[PDB]
Amino acid sequence: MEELSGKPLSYAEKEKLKEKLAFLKKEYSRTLARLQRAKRAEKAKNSKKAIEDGVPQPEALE
Amino acid sequence: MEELSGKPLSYAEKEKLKEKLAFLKKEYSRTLARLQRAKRAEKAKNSKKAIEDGVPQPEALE
Repeated sequence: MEELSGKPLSYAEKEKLKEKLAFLKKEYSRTLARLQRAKRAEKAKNSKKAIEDGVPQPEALE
Repeated sequence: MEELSGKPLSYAEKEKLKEKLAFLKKEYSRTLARLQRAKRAEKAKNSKKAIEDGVPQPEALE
């Protein structure tokens, strides 16, 4: 994948390019949407709970 | 490509997401730009030509 400024893009190069633009576009809209619903709303920010769970030894270097 | 609801994205999930948005964004601008300069201008489509450039045999081996 070398950025070569010269020869025109071929048919197949245009195909992979237009589906590139549409792929990154459709995912951008969806994944940015959910990113905003996470960070802006803060509905499930993980408030300071009772840390007493089934927590094991993180490493235990003797 | 999974879809986990309830709790939001983690710190590292937000990191990979924001760099995702910025990655696809910067490339989109650049690669769409050159796509337009190719197709709209038509400065070089490689016009109608003779096959005499040392054309390879399609299946003339047998």
